[PDB]
Amino acid sequence: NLEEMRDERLSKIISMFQAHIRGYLIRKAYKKLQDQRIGLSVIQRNIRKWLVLRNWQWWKLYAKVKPLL
Amino acid sequence: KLSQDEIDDLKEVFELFDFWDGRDGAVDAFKIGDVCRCLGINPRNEDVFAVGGTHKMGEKSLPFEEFLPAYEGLMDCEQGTYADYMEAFKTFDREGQGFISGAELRHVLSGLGERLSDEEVDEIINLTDLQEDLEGNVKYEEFVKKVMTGPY
Amino acid sequence: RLPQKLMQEMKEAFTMIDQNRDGFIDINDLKEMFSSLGRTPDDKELTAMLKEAPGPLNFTMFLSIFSDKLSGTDSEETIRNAFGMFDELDTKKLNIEYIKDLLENMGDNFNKDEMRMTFKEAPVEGGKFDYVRFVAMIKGS
Ligand SMILES: [Ca+2]
Ligand SMILES: [Mg+2]
Repeated sequence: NLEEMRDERLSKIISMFQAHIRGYLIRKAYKKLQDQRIGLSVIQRNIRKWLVLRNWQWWKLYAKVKPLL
Repeated sequence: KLSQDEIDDLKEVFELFDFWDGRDGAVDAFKIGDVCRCLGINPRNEDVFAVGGTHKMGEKSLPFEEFLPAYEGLMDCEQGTYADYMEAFKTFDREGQGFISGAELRHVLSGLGERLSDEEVDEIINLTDLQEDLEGNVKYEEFVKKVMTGPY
Repeated sequence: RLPQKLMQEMKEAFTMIDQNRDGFIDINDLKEMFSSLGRTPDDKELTAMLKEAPGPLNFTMFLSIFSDKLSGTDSEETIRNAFGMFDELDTKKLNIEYIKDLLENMGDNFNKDEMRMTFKEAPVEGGKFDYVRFVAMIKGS
């Protein structure tokens, strides 16, 4: 039984090390995950504004006027 | 036990992950492990399963209140020490000089324990800037330290 | 909400449309502005535009009309960099399957109708969503 215990502990230690790698990978990606969250909010909100406002005559005017300042 | 400082961090992360699976006040049980990883703990897959983690997206979803206790349950998971890691790698070091071949390194990482994908392996070796030498050997002690100390 | 640079823009827009330098936009200002830009709408369309204001169209009224509709909008640049966020190699494109996925299954999900109207006229070629061109389209009709 001392040989089975040894194989199990070695195998657990490796798993813990892989746990450490998994940890590292996620933490590495965190900051980009946050920025992307903002990015995707920008994209969904703006598309949604467009869909509402694109047949509204005031907006059609406003947009032709905006490039002139 | 849990510092309010800590409960705050958990909320921040929880909301990020909530957003990322469809804002609705719940995180997929499959992403349980990753939330906790973001919070700075290193659970084995078997740990996150024991607290309620699922094998695939879409089976179960957790609101924050069901999630908090999952987090508390993993928070005390066993975490490897450097000494443990060196002992483990030493069993593959053929002459005890501190080198292991890159192919062996890949065998232990994707062929043993909770096997990591080829993609995951290539990435940690990339991020840690671990190079092999002309005969394909790497110093496992550098790699172990780089992984342990983290991306920053 | 709502940011200063946007308030400054609405004010500049109000000012140009107000050809009289009235402090009010009236139907003459509108006919004047429209005719400076292209086809001028009939007096019915113009008065209908003006009736959306429950009073004389001064600047605070102009604000009432545009504030809610513009409050969450961002500059072309902000939106292109939002797309850039998912374009690591800066190809200026996105895989059509990728952007559809983000929009529909993550964040504040798009329902089936929002997806339909989004991609009806989107510039997509060879599986590639042209997000720069797409941004131009949602900023300028
Ligand atoms: Ca969610
Ligand atoms: Mg006037």
